[PDB]
Amino acid sequence: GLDGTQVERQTIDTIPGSDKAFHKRYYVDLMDEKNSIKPDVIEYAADILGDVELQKELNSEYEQLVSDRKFLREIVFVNGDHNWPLPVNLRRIIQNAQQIFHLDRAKASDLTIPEIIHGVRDLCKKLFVLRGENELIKEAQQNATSLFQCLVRARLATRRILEEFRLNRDAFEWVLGTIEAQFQRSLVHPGEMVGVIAAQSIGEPATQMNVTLGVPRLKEILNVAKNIK
Amino acid sequence: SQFPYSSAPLRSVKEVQFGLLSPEEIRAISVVKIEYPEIMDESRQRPREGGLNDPKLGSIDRNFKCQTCGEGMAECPGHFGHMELAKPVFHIGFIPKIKKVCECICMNCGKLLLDETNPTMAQAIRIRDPKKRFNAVWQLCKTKMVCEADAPKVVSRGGCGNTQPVVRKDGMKLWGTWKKSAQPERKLLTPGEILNVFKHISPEDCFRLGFNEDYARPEWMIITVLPVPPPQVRPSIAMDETTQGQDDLTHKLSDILKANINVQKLEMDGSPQHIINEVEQLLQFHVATYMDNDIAGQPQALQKSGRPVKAIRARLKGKEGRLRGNLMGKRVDFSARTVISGDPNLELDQVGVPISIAKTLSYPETVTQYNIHRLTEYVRNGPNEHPGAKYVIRDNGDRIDLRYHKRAGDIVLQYGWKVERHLMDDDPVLFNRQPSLHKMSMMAHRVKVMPYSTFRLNLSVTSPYNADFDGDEMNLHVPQSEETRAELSQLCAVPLQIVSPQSNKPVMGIVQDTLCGVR
Amino acid sequence: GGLRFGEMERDCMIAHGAAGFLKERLMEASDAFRVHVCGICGLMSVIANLKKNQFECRSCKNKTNIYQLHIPYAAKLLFQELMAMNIAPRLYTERSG
Amino acid sequence: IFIYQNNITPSANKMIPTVSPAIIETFQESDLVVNITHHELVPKHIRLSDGEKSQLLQRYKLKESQLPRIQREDPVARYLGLKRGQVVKIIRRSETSGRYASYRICL
Amino acid sequence: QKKAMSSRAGVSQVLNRYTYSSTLSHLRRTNTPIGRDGKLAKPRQLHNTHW
Amino acid sequence: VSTSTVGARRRRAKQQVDDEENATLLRLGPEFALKQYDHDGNEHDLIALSLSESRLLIREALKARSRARNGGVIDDDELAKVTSGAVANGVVKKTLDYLNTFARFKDEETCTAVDQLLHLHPFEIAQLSSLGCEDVDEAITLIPSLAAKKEVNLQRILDELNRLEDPY
Amino acid sequence: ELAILKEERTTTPYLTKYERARILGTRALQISMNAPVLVDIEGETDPLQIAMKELSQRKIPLVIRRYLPDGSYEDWGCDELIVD
Amino acid sequence: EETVEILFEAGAAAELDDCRGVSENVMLGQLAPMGTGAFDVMIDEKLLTSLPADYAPT
Amino acid sequence: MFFLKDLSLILTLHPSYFGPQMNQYLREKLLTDVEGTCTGQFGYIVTVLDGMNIDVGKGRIIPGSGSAEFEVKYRAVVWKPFKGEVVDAIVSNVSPIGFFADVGPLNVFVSTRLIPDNLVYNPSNSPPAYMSNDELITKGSKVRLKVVGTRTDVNEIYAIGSIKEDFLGAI
DNA sequence: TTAAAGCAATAGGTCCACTTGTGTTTGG
DNA sequence: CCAAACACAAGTGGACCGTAAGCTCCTATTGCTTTAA
RNA sequence: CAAUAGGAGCUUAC
Ligand SMILES: [Mg+2]
Ligand SMILES: [Zn+2]
Ligand SMILES: [Zn+2]
Repeated sequence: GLDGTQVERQTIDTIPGSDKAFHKRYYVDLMDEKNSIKPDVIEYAADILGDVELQKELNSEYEQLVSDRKFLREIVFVNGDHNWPLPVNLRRIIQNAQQIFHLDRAKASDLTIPEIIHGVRDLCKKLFVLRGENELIKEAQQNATSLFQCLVRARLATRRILEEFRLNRDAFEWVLGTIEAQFQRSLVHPGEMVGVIAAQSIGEPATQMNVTLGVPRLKEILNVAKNIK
Repeated sequence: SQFPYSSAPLRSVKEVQFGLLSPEEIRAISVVKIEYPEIMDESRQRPREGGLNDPKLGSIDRNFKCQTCGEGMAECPGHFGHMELAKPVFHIGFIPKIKKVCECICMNCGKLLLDETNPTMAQAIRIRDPKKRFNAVWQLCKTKMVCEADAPKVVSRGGCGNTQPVVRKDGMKLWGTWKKSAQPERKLLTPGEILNVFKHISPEDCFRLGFNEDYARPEWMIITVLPVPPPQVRPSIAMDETTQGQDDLTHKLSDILKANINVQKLEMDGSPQHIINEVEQLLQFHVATYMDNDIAGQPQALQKSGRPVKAIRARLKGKEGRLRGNLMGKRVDFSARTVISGDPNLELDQVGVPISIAKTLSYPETVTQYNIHRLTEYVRNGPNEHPGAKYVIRDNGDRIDLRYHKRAGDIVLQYGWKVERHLMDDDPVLFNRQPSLHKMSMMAHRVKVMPYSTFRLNLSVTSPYNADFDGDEMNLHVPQSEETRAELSQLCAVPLQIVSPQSNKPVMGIVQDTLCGVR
Repeated sequence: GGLRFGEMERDCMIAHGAAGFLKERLMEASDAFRVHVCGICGLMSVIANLKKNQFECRSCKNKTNIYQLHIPYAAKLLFQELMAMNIAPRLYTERSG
Repeated sequence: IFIYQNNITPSANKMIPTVSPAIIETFQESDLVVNITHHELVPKHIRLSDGEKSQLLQRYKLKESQLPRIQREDPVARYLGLKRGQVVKIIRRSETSGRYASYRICL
Repeated sequence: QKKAMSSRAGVSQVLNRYTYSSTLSHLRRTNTPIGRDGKLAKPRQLHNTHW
Repeated sequence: VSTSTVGARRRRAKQQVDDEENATLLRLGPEFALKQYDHDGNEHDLIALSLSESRLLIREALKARSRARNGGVIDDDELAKVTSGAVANGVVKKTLDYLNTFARFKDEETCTAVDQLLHLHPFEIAQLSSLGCEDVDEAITLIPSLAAKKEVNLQRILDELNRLEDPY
Repeated sequence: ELAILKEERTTTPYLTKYERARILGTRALQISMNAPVLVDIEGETDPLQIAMKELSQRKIPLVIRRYLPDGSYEDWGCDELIVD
Repeated sequence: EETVEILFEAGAAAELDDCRGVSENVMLGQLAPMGTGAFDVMIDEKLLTSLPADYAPT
Repeated sequence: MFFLKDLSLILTLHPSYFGPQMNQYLREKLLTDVEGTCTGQFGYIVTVLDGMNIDVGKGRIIPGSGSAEFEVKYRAVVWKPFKGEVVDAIVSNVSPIGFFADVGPLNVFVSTRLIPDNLVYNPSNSPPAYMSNDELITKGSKVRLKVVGTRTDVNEIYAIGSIKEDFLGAI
C-alpha cells in the first residue's frame, strides 16, 4: 500500500547471524544478575533485579522476536537476504532523535521496560494501511505491515534501545510519534495512475539495454509466445 | 465563453451508444435529397440545388450563412443530405458478418436452423456478451443444412424444410452453393435478396444471434440510401488565388451519382443482362471504395493524378489519421520552441525565457481589486514594451487588440475583465523535451525573462530530460488558467520530481563540473 | 504553426495526474467546438438557430429535449465521418444501465 | 473421482456433466505423480465457503465479475474440485509486506 | 508520370550548394534502394569489402 | 431546463400510434404513468387531484410561506400575492378565484370525508369530486369509461357527495 | 442512497496530493473571480498564495466527494481532512 | 489499434461505452476520472453560514 | 387541469455571491425564476408547495469556470389542459367572431362555427352580448366548455374550445 | 474556321483465424 | 463396414513497424471530339 | 478585417 518514492533500503536485524548472536543482542534476564541491563545506564537499575511481573513481558517480547526470526527465515526470505526496500528509515530517525535531545554523558535513563514494551506494541497497532472495523480489513491490515513491524521490533528492542541507543523517555515518545506520522506519509495516494507510472518505469530502462536477454527477451515476455528462443 | 449564448444546459458525455443507421432515420435527419452530379449549376454562380454543394448542406464561406440553420461559418456544424440508390449494395465493412448471418439463418423463412431443443445451443444462447453469444451460436448452427420443421406424435416447430447453401466470398459478391439431390448449382446472392431475407428475421431470432432491436438490425448492414456529408467534411481549397479542386470525397460522390444515373438508364430500356450486372457492380465498387479503398485483391479507385482516393477509413487510421493524429495528440496554441542553453546561475526550478518569446506568449489574468494598478500599468506599457500586455478581453468576449488601438492611454480596466498580459517572472510553465519517456521528461519550471534567444536551464535538470547543449531544442507550454497553474506548480514542479518512483532514488544530482570541482 | 502535444506528452500528464491541464491543452489550446445533440436519438442532427432561439431534431420531431456539448472539433468530424459510413455514434448525457 | 490411465474420449467425456446431481471429475495417473500444491511456487489454496464469499464480496463492495479469476481447468482448481462461483483464498510470500492474501473466483 | 507509385524516388536531388565540400560530396553520393520497410541491420553495416 | 423524473425515453426502432391525447379514452401522455415515482426514485401511486385537495394545498402553501416571510407572525385576492412577479400574481389570482367560484367542498373536513369514501382510477375519482352529476347518466356519458369496469356505485356516492355539497 | 454516513467513512483522513492541487486551483480561481476571502489579507495579491494561506488555516469552504469503484461515494469537508 | 474494424464491430453489436476510461474522456475533451479529476468539489454550507452578514448577496 | 409535479432546475452561482446566507438567496432566486413560467412539457407553474422549505442540497463547482450547480428538487403544482377534457371558465371578451374565456392562467377563444346556432350575436344591446330565447352569454357568465385544440408555444399557450356539444355552453 | 465547356478514359518473418479434408468413435 | 457426428492441423489470409522538429521543391488532369459563332 | 493542399527529398536532437 505504499507510494514507490517513499521506501528506502533497510536492514532487518532479526534475520542475520547465529542463534548465540541473536540471544546476546535481544534476550534479557531479570533474575540473572550479569545478563541483565548494565546498571550504569538507567535510574531504576536496582529495582529491576529479581522481578517476575516484568520478566513475563520481557519473555513475551523475546518470543515475538523469535516468531519474527522464524517467519522471515522460513517463509519470506528463505535465502537470508536482509537488506530490502522498506518505508520510513529508522536509522535516520534514531540519529535525529540523538541529535535533538543530546544523548551524551551516558545519563541515567528514565525509560522503563514496561513503557518501552507497551510503546512498541501500541505503535505496531497504529500503522494503518487499511481503515475499517471489518474482519477482512483487519486481516489485510496485519498482512500489509508484517514486514515493517518485523523491522520496527528488530530495531526497537529493549536491550538495543537501552544500551546501544540509550534513548530516554522524551526521545522515545518522539521516535514513536515520528514513526506514526512518517508511515502515514509513506502511503500511496488514491487516484495514482500506477499503471502509467509502471509502464514508463519498465519501458525507460529498455532504452538503455546462451540465455536470451534484453529487448528480444522482454518482447518474448510481453508478446506471450508459445515457443521462445 | 467564446461561444454565443445557447439556452440549452451544458453537460458532458457519460455514455456512447454505437449502432447502425436505419434507412428511415437516414432519410429523416437529412435536409435535401441529392441527385444531380454536376458540382456547379452550369458553371453559373451559386450551384444547382440538389447537387453536392447545395446551400442546405451548410455554409463554407465567411460572408455567407447556412440556409438550413442561418449561422455563420464558425458555428454551423454542417448538415447531412441523402442520396437514394437505385439498387441496394453491401456495406463494405460488414460483408464478413453478412456472410456469417447468412450461414447461420435459414435463407427462405428467416428462422434459426436449430432451437433450444438441442441443449448445446440451448446453453450457447445463455451468454450475456453479444459477441460471445454470436460466436457460440454460429459455431454450431453453421453446419445444419436444413430448416427442420419438426423439433427432434409429430410436433412442428414452424420450420420449412429447405436446404442450406454453402456461402463463400469472392470480392464483394456473396456466392451461395446449393448442393441439391451431383451438380451444386452456385448462384449469386445480390444485396437486395439478402435484404429481403433479412427483413424477415423476427425480433427474438434477432436477439439470439446477438443483434439489437433498436440499434442494430441485421438488414441495416445493407445500404439502400446513402448519407451525403456536409462540405465541412470535404472542403474545397485554393491553389493559385483563383482555382479550386474538390476534395476526394466530393469527386467520389460525383462518381457514385454518375453510376446511379447509369443504373437508372438500364431498367428503363433495352438491357441484355450483360450491362445491368456491369453497371450495378460499378455502383457497388464506387460505394465500396467511398468507404474503404484498401480492399484486398482488387484495384484501387484512382485519381487522374495517379494517386488513390483518400477514403474515410484511410482518413481514420494510422499515426496521421484522425484518432492518433488529432485526438490522441494534436497541435496546440500557446507553445514555444528554441535551442536550450546552460546557466550555472539559475535556480533548479527556473527556466530562462527569451524576451521575444516572453512577449509573443501570453497569460490571461482576470482583473481583481488586488492587481488593478499593475494591470493598468501593463495596458499603458503596450505590446512592444516589457512588462506590457497584448489583449484586453471584455466581459462578453470582445477583444481589444492593443496593437492597432491608437489610443492606448484611454482604456480603463473594468472589474471581471480579462487582460492577456505578457509572460513574466515566476510564471509556471510546462517545459518538455522529446522523446518524453517518463513523467520527469516534462516538468514545470518558473520563468525568468532574459535576452539572447535560447532557453536557460540549471544544469542539474539536464539529466531527467536527457538533454545537453549541442543543438537541442525544448518545448514550453503556457497554462492558460488558474487551475492549470496550480496543477503545474503542485504536481509537476521540478522540486517535486527529484526522487523517482522508477527506482526509489533521486534522478537529479550534482554533475559535470560541480562534481569535479567539489572533489 | 503550433507544437504537437502528442501521445507521450499525454502519457506524462496522465502519470502526473494533471487532468485539468490535459483537458486544457486538448480543448482550450486547440480545436474546441460546441455541438447540439438530440436528447432522444443522441445524434448531432439538431438544427440550431441561436439568434431565433429555436432548436429541432426533425427525425425525432423534437424541440425541447436538446442538449449542447463542448467537444473537440476533430471529435465532431470523426462522428460525422462515422455517420457517413452508416455507423451511428450516439452521445448520451446520462447513464441507464 | 475417476482416475484413468491413458485418455478419456470426447464421446465418453460428454457424459461427465450430464449426470446431475452427482459430480464426476477425472484425472490421469501421470498427472497425479507429483502433488503440485507442495511445490514452492504454488501457494496454499483454500476454497471459501458461501458465507465467507459473501463477506468477501461485501467487504470490497464488489461484484463477482470484478474479481481476478481462475479457470475450472486450472491444475489447482482441478486438484481442489472447484465448481463455478467458488472463491479460493491464496496466501503467499510478499517481499514488500511479508504476507499477502489473494482471492480468485472460479470461471 | 502516371506510375509514380512503384517507381524509384529520390533518384534526382537538388544539388547542395551550401558549401564547396558539400557540393563535392553530393556529386559523389550513392544510395541503395533497399528501403526502410524492414529491420534487417545487415545491409546497413560497414563491410570488409567496403575497403 | 424544466425536467422531471421522466428521463431517457430512448428511441426504440418502432413508433407508437397510442401517443396522441384523448381524455375521453384514458390517454394522457408519457408524463403521468400509472405508477409514478418520487424524488427518491421510490415507486408511488399516480396523483390526480380534485379541486378541493388542490385548493387546500395551495392555500396551505401560501400561508406557510407568508408566515415564513413574516418571521412567524385570509382572501385569495390577497393570498395569491405571496408569489414574485406581476404575471405570477395574475396567474395565481385567476387560479384562486377560479377555485373559489367552483369549490363545492369549502373545507378540509368534507375533503377528508370524500378522500375516505373514495379510497378505481384517480382521474375519474377526482372528476367526480369536480363534476356535479345528478344521476348515473351524466357520469356514464360525460365519462364514458365507467361502463367497462363493472364497479359503478355512482348512484349512492354522488348522492352523498351532493348531500355534503355546501350551499352557495 | 449512494452517500455514506460520517461514521463508516473508511477512506484516508489525510488530504491527498491531487485533492490538494485541485482544491488550491479551484480556490484560486474563485478568489480571482472576486469571491470573498475568509483569511485576513495582509501582503499578498496572488490568488493562489491567498488560497494557500486559507488552506493552511483550514478556512477553504470546499468539499471533496471521493467516488468508490462501485459508484458510491464519501463526503469530506476540506477542513476535517488533515493537511501535511 | 484496429480503429476502423473495432468501430464497425461496435456499430454492428450496439456496444454501450461507459466512458469510465482515460482515452475515451480524452477524445471528448472531458475531465478524466483520474488524478485531480477522480473526485468532485462541492460547496460546504455549515462553514459558510459563519460569515459576517454584510458579505452577502444583494 | 392542475397536476402536482416533481421537477428540478439546475442553476449557476457566481463566486462573488458566496456568503453566509447563500442558500436563502438561491431560494429567492428560484422563487423569482420559476413562479410564472410556461413549459410545453408540463403546463403552467402557478405556485410551489412549501416554497421556503426547498432543499438545495450541496452544489458542485464546475471545473474551469468556478460556478456552482444545484439540483434543487421539489414538488410543485402545474396546470395543463388536454384536448377533450371539460374545463369551466368565465368569459373575458366578446366579439362577432366569437368570445374569449379565461381558463386557469390562460384565455380560451371559441369560433363562430363551433357554437349552437340558436345563439345570436347583438352589437346593439345594452349590454352587448350573445342572446337567444332561453340562452344567455353576457360578461361575467360561466361556461362549461370543452377543449378541442392546444398549440404549445413556449412562453404563452392558447387553447381553442368548442361549445357545440350537449351539456355545454351557457350554464 | 476557331474557341470553350463538358464528359470520358490505362497497364520482410511471425501469429491468428477460418475453411476444408481426412481420421476416430459409436453403431445400424 | 459403411455411415453420421465431430475434432485437429495446415495453409493463406491480414495489420503494423519511436518521438518531435526544419527546409526546399514540384504538382494541383490531359487530350480529343463536337458544337457554335 | 481575412496568408491552400497533397506528395517526395534532404536534414536537427535523442
Ligand atoms: Mg543533444
Ligand atoms: Zn426455414
Ligand atoms: Zn433526434
